[PDB]
Amino acid sequence: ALHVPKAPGFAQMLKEGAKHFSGLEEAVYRNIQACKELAQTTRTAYGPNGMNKMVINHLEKLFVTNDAATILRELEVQHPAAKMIVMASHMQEQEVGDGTNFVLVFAGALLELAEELLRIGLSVSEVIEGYEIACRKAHEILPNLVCCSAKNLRDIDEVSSLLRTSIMSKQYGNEVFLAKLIAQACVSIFPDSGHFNVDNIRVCKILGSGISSSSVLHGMVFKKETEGDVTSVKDAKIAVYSCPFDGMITETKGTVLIKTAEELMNFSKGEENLMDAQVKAIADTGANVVVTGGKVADMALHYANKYNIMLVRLNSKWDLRRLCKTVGATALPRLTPPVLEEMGHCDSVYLSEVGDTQVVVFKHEKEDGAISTIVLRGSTDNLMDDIERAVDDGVNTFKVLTRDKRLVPGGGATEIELAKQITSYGETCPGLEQYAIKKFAEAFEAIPRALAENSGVKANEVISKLYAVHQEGNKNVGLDIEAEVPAVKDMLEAGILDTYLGKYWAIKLATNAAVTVLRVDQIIMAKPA
Amino acid sequence: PVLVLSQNTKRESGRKVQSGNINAAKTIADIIRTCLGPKSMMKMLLDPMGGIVMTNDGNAILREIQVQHPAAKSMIEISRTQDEEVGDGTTSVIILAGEMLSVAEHFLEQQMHPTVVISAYRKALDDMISTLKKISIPVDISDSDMMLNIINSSITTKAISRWSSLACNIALDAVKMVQFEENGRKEIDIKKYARVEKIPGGIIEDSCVLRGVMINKDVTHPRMRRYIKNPRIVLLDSSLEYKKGESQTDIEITREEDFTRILQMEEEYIQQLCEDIIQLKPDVVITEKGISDLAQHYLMRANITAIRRVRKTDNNRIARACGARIVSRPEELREDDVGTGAGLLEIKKIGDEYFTFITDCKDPKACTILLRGASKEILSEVERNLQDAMQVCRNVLLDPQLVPGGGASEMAVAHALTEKSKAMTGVEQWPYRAVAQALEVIPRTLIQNCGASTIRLLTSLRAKHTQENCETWGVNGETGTLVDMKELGIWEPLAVKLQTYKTAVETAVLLLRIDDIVSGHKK
Amino acid sequence: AAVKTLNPKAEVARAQAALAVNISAARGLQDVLRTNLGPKGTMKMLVSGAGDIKLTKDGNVLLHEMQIQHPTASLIAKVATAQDDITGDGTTSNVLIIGELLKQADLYISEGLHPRIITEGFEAAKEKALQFLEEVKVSREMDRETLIDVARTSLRTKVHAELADVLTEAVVDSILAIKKQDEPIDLFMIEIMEMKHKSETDTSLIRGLVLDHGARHPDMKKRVEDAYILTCNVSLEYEKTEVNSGFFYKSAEEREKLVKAERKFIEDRVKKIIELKRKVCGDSDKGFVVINQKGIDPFSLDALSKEGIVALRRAKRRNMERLTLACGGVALNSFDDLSPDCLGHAGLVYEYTLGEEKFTFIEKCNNPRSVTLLIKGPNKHTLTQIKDAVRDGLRAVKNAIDDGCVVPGAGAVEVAMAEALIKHKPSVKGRAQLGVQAFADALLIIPKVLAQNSGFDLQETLVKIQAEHSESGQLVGVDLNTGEPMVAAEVGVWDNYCVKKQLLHSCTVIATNILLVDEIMRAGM
Ligand SMILES: Nc1ncnc2c1ncn2[C@@H]1O[C@H](COP(=O)(O)OP(=O)(O)O)[C@@H](O)[C@H]1O
Ligand SMILES: Nc1ncnc2c1ncn2[C@@H]1O[C@H](COP(=O)(O)OP(=O)(O)O)[C@@H](O)[C@H]1O
Ligand SMILES: Nc1ncnc2c1ncn2[C@@H]1O[C@H](COP(=O)(O)OP(=O)(O)O)[C@@H](O)[C@H]1O
Ligand SMILES: [Mg+2]
Ligand SMILES: [Mg+2]
Ligand SMILES: [Mg+2]
Repeated sequence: ALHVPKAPGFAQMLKEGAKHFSGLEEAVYRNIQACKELAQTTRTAYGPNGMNKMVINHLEKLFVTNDAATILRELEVQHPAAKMIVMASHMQEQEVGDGTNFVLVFAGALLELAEELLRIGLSVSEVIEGYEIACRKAHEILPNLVCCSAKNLRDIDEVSSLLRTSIMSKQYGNEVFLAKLIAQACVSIFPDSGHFNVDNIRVCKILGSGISSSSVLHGMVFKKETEGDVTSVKDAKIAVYSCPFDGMITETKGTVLIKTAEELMNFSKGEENLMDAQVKAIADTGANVVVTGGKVADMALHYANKYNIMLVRLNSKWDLRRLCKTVGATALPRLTPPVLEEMGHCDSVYLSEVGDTQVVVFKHEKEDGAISTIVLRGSTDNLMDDIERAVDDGVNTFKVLTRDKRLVPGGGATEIELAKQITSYGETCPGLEQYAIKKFAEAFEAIPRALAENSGVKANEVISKLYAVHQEGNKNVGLDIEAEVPAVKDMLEAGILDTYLGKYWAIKLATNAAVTVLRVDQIIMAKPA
Repeated sequence: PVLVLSQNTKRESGRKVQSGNINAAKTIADIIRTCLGPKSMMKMLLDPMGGIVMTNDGNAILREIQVQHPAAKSMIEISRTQDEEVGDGTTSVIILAGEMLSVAEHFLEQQMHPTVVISAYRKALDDMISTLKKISIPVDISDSDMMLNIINSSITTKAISRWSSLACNIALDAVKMVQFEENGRKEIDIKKYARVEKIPGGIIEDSCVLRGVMINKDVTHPRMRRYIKNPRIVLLDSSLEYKKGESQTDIEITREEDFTRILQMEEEYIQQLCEDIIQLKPDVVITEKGISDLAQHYLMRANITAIRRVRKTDNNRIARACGARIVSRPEELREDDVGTGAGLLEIKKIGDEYFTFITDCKDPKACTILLRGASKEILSEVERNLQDAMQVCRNVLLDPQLVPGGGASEMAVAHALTEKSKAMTGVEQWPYRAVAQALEVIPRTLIQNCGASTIRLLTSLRAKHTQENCETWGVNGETGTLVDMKELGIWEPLAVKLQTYKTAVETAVLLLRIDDIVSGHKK
Repeated sequence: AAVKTLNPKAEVARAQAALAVNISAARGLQDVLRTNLGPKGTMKMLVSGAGDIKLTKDGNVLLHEMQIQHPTASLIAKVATAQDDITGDGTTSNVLIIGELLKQADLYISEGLHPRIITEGFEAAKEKALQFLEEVKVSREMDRETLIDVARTSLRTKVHAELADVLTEAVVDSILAIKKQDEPIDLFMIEIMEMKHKSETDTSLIRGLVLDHGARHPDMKKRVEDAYILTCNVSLEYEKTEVNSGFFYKSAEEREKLVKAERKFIEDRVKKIIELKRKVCGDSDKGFVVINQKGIDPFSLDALSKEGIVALRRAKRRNMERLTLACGGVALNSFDDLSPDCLGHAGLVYEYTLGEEKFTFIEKCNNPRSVTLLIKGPNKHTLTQIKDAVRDGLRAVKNAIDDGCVVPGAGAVEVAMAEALIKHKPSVKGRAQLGVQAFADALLIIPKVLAQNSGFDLQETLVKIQAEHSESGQLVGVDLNTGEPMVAAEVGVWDNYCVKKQLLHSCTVIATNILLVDEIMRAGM
């Protein structure tokens, strides 16, 4: 009697390296513990006082950021329930662009409180019922917590004040500069129609100087050089070709069949005369700049130099398309001269040297266009990548405001008001659902708690102050990070605001992820290949 | 090292080799001894391909097991031989061969020479053949009831016994439709022209033999009809695509119009092929090779339904069923080559797959048995049982002589041989009488697998077979009692039992002649 | 043993050992799958060797995903796979009834009864149960309400209740749309597209088509209102000659002429399309959308954009038929003589970008005999789960239409069939009455497991239900919220007659064959 044998049935028929977990203890509680560990890995990065993390992935690439979704992507999350919470966070990133850390924090809190409720004696079904009804109540409530609205997205000061909050959590020290830049870019590329595309905001990261030397450019920048002798143009007449800058050849095998010394003597002269004719037709359309998506031939380059045309070679097709959008041109698959409509224009096209890097700039002078570039300067590539992520946050906030212009107070004010109202709803709801409603409410407290802990103050006093002020009636009051002691202030009057849609989607996705993790009861992992 | 033969060359010789061969053979026998009769039990074999074979068939079992003893190899080979020749008796042969070797072990231990034993065995085999042919009875193969009873007496020992009437009628219909004569040569080819398609799901009671064929195919283009009530059918071995030439047909273009002219020439070639087809006014076109989309266009314009890439065997069955003739050059297409005789072409969804039926044929010389059931394994066993049933029907239609089952034939032959042995005065009387009593193993095994008393029942049966008109008396494998086969109805084909006895006796002869095993040597 | 004397590395389970092995594996599978049964069942999470997640309550998916290497388990997995391929539902119940038949038969075989006698009783009970099933089946006019009850009974077992209330209407409307009176339902004509952006309750039925690709030319419109749809299977890209050709020229001018000429063949088809477009749309009022099963090179894309045509390339061979049934045109493999009668109409065509993917919606068709279910959800595993659930629901409604009958659920038919078998037992000759009793006690595993999963006492619940069915004769089952008997036909809990019949047949057959196995053998070495 010195060995316990596998029980007859599934335990014996299970494969060698496979695992099977069943029940509250082996499955539910272990999943909740994993999600809790995940939320703890990302909690200290939440908010303006949130700290950065230095993640090294399996490829030894370095990420310095406090962006939750980025940290999650670069982590090797291997527990399946944590993977599910990460999927929720990435869905938040896809739908909204900001709020991934809210999703993580809130999901982890819901799951911890769900474990506590299961221990006190509620069933996963009742917990899920209460969580769903409380998410519905939160969605019913949030529209009433909306405090302000944008009222204009063509301005540059209002848009900066609106994007500052989203670009403050990331890059707290320097946020007025970044909000100015991102507002300039967003309103440059904002068309008279209410549709806004975030891919039309381009970001060029050039080593050298620092974040205060960054700038916006109404146009495009390419870390390229020019193929020919011309480097500058002041009234660009750009002609864009998706084809190479070479003589067209057959898609079927072509052979030069010579049968006479005369044909042999004349073939190459005829080729160059053909090239000269092609490029001269292009130059005579007025084009002073040619942009080819393919290669350039030496003879064609020769004749472009002869006829004073700036030649640019863009390897990428997305780059070619975006340049076409920028200049108002059409990519021609043939080397035929462009018509007056197929041509593009720029107030200037020139080659410059930003730092060590050489760049070709298609710059409009007008304060508008279809594409704008943000040239990010910085002393480190990692710093510039973090600032690009902050730019992405600001741009996605602008898009969220184009979709829905409503705003809720930040710094935990909406979360505290939600917690209060949902607690008041659970106190009226009889039956075992009230426990889960009240825990769903208490989960919101995790947001101001995380903000306070990262601010460097006592979260319990901060939360007590917030509850007291929201009981006295102020729904726009949240915590003040610019205070060494626990403090609170009017989030609206301070200008710290979140997006109604951001909160909506974050709450929905966090609740759905928690509820799925709870709905799991048995786990049958396979042998890790 | 100075060897004469290579190391790894191991040579055994003598009575150790003889007894080893006999034990290996009788071990092969004990493996499947319980798989004989109506009350047998299934065995679940595990293939090297992760598969499973749940069966009662001796040859299936022995073919799925692997051995290294050459005597066991020979026994597995004779099971294969019985299956290929008659398609029944695959375990009767194994058991009889094992018993013959067992009784020969005695005489070999008693200093008798294997050639003496073998000559006695051959005498006994000739006399067995004589006795079977004397006790056999004829059959009116036009009597469908007699034929169905013959097929039932062969499938009762198999899993399909629960659906005996269904399976019997299926097998009889399939074989009677595959019966074919051309140029004075009768041919029942139930291997090329009676096809079993197993579609899991459904219920076995809806399994049927079609008056036509079935393939797993859909129309090439969904604008084509899926239901046609008098289809004129054309079969092709050639691609309706434009393929290259056998020679180095390289082209050389210098003019502008030539490229387009060449591509249009390809299109015109497809048009001309399709017109060579349309000129016969078919409804369906079935190809073993591809059909280009332009060819599909032209056929659809002609209101023709096409099926693209069928197997040669399926095409041959469609030929036999609908009365068509496979062609390879639509220019050489004739009305005699067009297929009239099919009564309905349907393409219906069975589950989530599209199956093409060419059923309702008149005088179809080919068929498809559509099996439906719980799983591929159950249907594999049903298919094997149906192979048994059809092979028995075939053996009867070829040689209409019947012999009684339940061991009645074995006991009659054993009695006749014992009666003939009393005139034998030499030393072979003993092995001769021994194989006679070694035929008794069939009723012995039947009684054992039924669960009755072998001693008492076999004694009563051996005594019954000493009376005059009792050569039909045998045993039930279902109750453990002696009955008249004239009253029970278990009648085996004389061809089957002849092949069984012959294979058994010759396998015994081979393993008796064998001595002095050698091994190791590499080809 | 015998086999091990010839093949020394051979594995063998004998008469007692093979039955124990098979029954043990069957009961192990039954123990795993018992929890899947019913809407109160539990969802299992399944993690591949790569780390992929599956959330499922489906018996077949669970079987194929569990990590098992047992021969009996393979047999039962295959029977369940056939159940799923033919009926779409019944896999969990299949496994449960198989396990319970084997267990109830072992109950009598351990006391020395022969498995042959148990299987004879199985055959008698199968006959009587099929009779009783045909008797209790409800032949009903398949109205939208009945079909909704059926699809609900399936989707509520497979997913959450609110998502089930959405998928129910989606599935029922899709089937009621692609179905022609007295014409077998081709489920291929219901496309199933997954989008990974919104909530799971956004899953909808598009009365049209959704292609998982869009136009590859940027100047092509992203929205078309009154669109002529051209469904084609004609290459619009450069085609090389079958026979090896090659170009031979003596001058760059000749090379240029050959470059212009080599495309004339496909330019001609582009012009045919463009001329049809001009003849049917004399202005920019209506729209023209080409949907090609084959490729379209950039030159052709430019030529069609210039004329205002939206061209999608490399569509699906099934989308050819789906588009001709939704829009109403003719799918073409050649433009030899194309006419406006070859075109379909869609009252709206537009494009939807989702990250790196594009979608094309073709909606506002007149009476589309082909539709699509757009599975929206926040996670890949949510989408997979809803795909499985909608498969089940589509099969359920299709089966309810095919079988104009419908059978009460909640273990009602099993309770009633058990009572009928027990009343039939005396008419059975010999100790096959014990096989009949085993069949009945096996049929009773469905209500038992339903109670076990709702959190009730199996014996108490079953006694209540059997008492109500004997006193009243009404077909009563388990109420999963009170544990009391309830009339399934009155509360709208329906099962598929085909599913129940397939269960009876296949379970009886596989259980019989397993009970009659007397040797498991691996000797292929
Ligand atoms: N100046 C500020 N004072 C207080 N809270 C702030 C301030 N700026 C941002 N926040 C809060 O930080 C939270 C978001 O921080 P972040 O780390 O970006 O999380 P998420 O990834 O969820 O957007 C929000 O609750 C927001 O209100
Ligand atoms: N109802 C029956 N009663 C007694 N013997 C039977 C019965 N049916 C068939 N048999 C006998 O069983 C033998 C066939 O058994 P089977 O398992 O088919 O072995 P095989 O066909 O490989 O010889 C024959 O001797 C046949 O006469
Ligand atoms: N609302 C309900 N109340 C009671 N029983 C139900 C209900 N819905 C479904 N059932 C029953 O639960 C059983 C199992 O469902 P499920 O596991 O999805 O079927 P399967 O066994 O075919 O996989 C079915 O027999 C069904 O009749
Ligand atoms: Mg943020
Ligand atoms: Mg046989
Ligand atoms: Mg179901």
